[PDB]
Amino acid sequence: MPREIKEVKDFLNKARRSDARAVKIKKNPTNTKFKIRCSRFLYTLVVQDKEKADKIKQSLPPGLQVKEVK
Amino acid sequence: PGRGAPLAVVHFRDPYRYKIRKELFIAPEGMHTGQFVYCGRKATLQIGNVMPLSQMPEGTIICNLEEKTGDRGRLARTSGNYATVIAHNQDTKKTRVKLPSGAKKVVPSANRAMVGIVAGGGRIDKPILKAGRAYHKYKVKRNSWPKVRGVA
Amino acid sequence: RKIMKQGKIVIVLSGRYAGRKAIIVKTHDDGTPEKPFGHALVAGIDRYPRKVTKKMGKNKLKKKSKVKPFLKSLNYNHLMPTRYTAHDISFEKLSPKDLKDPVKRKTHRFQTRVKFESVYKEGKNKWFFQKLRF
Amino acid sequence: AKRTKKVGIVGKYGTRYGASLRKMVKKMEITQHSKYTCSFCGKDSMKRAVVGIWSCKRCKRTVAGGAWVYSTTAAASVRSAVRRLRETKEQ
Amino acid sequence: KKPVVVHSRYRVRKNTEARRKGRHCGFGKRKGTANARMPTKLLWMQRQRVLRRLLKKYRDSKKIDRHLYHDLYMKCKGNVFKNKRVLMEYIHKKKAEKQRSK
Amino acid sequence: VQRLTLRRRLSYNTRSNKRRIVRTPGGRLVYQYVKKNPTVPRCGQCKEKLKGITPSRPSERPRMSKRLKTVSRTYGGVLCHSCLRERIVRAFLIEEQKIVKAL
RNA sequence: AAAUUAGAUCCGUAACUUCGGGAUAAGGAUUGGCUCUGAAGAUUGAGAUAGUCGCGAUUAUCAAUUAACAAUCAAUUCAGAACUGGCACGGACUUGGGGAAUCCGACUGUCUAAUUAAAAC
RNA sequence: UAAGUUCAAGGCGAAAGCGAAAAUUUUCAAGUAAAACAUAAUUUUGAACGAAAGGGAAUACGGUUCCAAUUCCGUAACCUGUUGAGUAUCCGUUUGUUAUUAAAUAUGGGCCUCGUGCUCAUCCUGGCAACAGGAACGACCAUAAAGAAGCCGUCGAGAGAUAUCGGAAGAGUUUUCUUUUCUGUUUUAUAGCCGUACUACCAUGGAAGUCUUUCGCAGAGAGAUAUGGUAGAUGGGCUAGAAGAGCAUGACAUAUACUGUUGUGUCGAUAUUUUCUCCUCGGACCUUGAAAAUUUAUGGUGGGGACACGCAAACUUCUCAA
Repeated sequence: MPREIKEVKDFLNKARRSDARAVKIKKNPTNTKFKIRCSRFLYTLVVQDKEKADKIKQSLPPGLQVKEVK
Repeated sequence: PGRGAPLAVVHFRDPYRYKIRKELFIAPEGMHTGQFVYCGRKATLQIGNVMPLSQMPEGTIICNLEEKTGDRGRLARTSGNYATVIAHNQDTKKTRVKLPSGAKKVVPSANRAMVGIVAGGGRIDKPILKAGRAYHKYKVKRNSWPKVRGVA
Repeated sequence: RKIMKQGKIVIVLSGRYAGRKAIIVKTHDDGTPEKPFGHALVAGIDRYPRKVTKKMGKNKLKKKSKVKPFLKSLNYNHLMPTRYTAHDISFEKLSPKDLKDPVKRKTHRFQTRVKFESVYKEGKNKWFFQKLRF
Repeated sequence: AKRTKKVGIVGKYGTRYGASLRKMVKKMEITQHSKYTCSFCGKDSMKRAVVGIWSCKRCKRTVAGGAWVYSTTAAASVRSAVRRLRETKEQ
Repeated sequence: KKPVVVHSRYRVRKNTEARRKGRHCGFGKRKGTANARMPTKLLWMQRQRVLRRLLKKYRDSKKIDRHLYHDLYMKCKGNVFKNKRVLMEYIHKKKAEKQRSK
Repeated sequence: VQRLTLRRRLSYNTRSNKRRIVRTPGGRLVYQYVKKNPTVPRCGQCKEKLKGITPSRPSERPRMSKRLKTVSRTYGGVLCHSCLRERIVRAFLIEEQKIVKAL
């Protein structure tokens, strides 16, 4: 997967897209990944702090689909 | 390959078209990359200019001589071989040259030759020593064989 | 006697301006410790003018006859000097070493155009504004 | 040390071909594989690519030479002879 | 899925361990030539590297200078030195023979 | 070890099945096919490689940027910087001999 | 036909010779197991001397090291010795008999697929 | 495209057809955001076939079947073509602001009530350089390069494999011994990063008391050593893919009752002259080791665009989308 946004706002910029159909949220033991699914590519935002990770689980577009993987 | 004399790639400009002509020559010995070649009637006598056989002095050693005029280089063009301007006959315009056979032929005097011996001489003094090295000689030439004798 | 003096038209020999012609504005003969080698600040031409014939009228005329310069401090080993000296370029008064700031590389390189074309007509330094197929 | 008393470069053909043709080819087998001093920049770097063509590793000049020797003696007697006809016929 | 057959490396590990102590390395146990068992070209190449990285260690520490370095570099190819200890011996006395004379 | 098989129907060893052994996330030991070696352009007379240009391959260069194929100066991806000034001074001292031979 | 020799280490090696050779000439010695011993490397070397503040943490350096500088670490090969058994030890296997000449062809090469591989080509 | 082949009317032959290879052939072939007292510049070897091993755009993993998988499924990419969108030109004046400025790759000039008056100006920048960055005049000519290459060797690098030693999790032997013996202990393509093997280069500077250097020689007043830079991200490590994914080893739980789950997946260091690649540097040769489509860079004359008081742009060599 050829992309990864190391910045917060340029990940959320890739949420309000005509594509960007889904955010497949994974919660790892040390961080949460926010893997947003545009046409090609998919785009991971690794956030480590475990608490604004839920502040960026909100402030997403509403109709954007969100998975939460098990 | 096959030809034991080196060749030289010379780049002239075209006088009527707008490109660069790329001529293969047969190398005068001493020709080197980056040097100038002058071809024409008013060529100075130096290796390897090519100029008509009337603008030469007598005894001048030449190679790549035209048999008939304009026919682009037909005589003394193997490795180590040359022709010699014997003597003009000033009008009737027929130079006599001496050819690598020993034979002495009369050319015209408007045809061209390049000054100098040809490079790559003299190949033929090394023994081949080796049937497999004559194999290699001839596999870039033709099927003159291991020539089995007819008496066999 | 000393060459690479002030008004001498040099030839750039290295780096994004190779082949261009250049006057010299100010010479540092013995190496200011930032660039301690022998160098000089030049003022040359990036984009040459183009020829005008009599048939092209007025704004095809002014379009072929612009000049784009440059301003570059260069080594003495990356220059080739000529016999030719620019003469009526006489107002290099305020261009010493203030081309570190970016906006005054543009209030000056524009101000080398107000003189590199005032000497284009009238035609002086005719070898300077020729392309010279290097 | 010295490894061969007499053959030199033709011990590689060793006991092959007869002593005269080994002796004969050795003269040519030394001058080819020699490094001649380059007559364009001065270094001992004028080696032979193919038969008749010699080139220099620095300065990048290829010349047209002899089969084994860089310049033959039959061709330097032509470069002399041509310029003493050039001295007469020019001026 | 029927477990794999045990293939034990116990026996070979025991004889590699004996043959650090030199247990089966004699003239009845040698089948390659001494060049095939240990290549002289590899042997002389590691020696020539041991010596050359010693001499760059001494020259660039500050110890010897260029003129002794090159004289020993050329002597190192040769057989004046077989180890790095005899080269360290030789350096240790041509600095004794030198600063005495200097 | 896990021995390998070829995944293309070219079973011979030419210059266009260049392959490398890979381990995959299933612990697999599979073959990956290598394409051909990218090279840089040469100087117009040195026959020495140029610098400032990425090593490219003749189909890849449409899908490369401009500045990935150029240096930035005159004769950029064509000649060395040294062969360039060998021409700038030669194109000047010859065209200045042709004024002192005219006057 | 078969047997003999055969690995490796060491010593030694004639007639002739196109000085390359012949030559692995010939001729001999050594060889297992077990306990040690020697030699052949790499990488950081290793830093000695107030005490502010409370030896502790913020806390020094030109060089001389040196003649095994000291530990770590790394592979493997080669020489030596002592003891030790049915001399069985290159313990299987892998693996040359040698020499004195005569004739022919110089050599490596090629040939009669299915009777001739040669001195024939 | 090769070696070559089939045909094309010069021809020839009673013809078949040359077990021709035609190279035949008045303009036999091209060219035009297409012209003027010929529209006007140019080229003839026609043509096609001939490589499932040469050249040549783009993909990998995990899963799945009674039978197919680089093809299905899931997942993550990529190429080609055609459209669309975003995005190299958001000024000094004067709005927020008395000038100082702020919106702002962003002016200068001269005077003028200052100027809003007048006038000038944007086909990009940086570095001494080697060269660099997200883009920053493919419309033809010209030149150069890539494609593009043999055989024997080779220092170095990485990969794969094998082997050592530790840790976690199982297994095998146990009369006796054996901190034992074994097994597995994984990370694709694609891509963002940082670095390196070695090589070339650049700046400084000027070398004999010659020095740098290789296993080897090789190199230097045609510029060595030295110190600092550039390039080749050769070939590797971090991150993304990677959903304690997936996978594999393994502890339970749940009957076919149409399934959930806890843990592991960690260190170090060998030598692979014997594998594959990458880089270097050589040698033998009266033997010098393919061609074309395809592709790019540059250069050239014209011609195209662009104007500040701001509206823009961009077959746009940039980013994305359909």
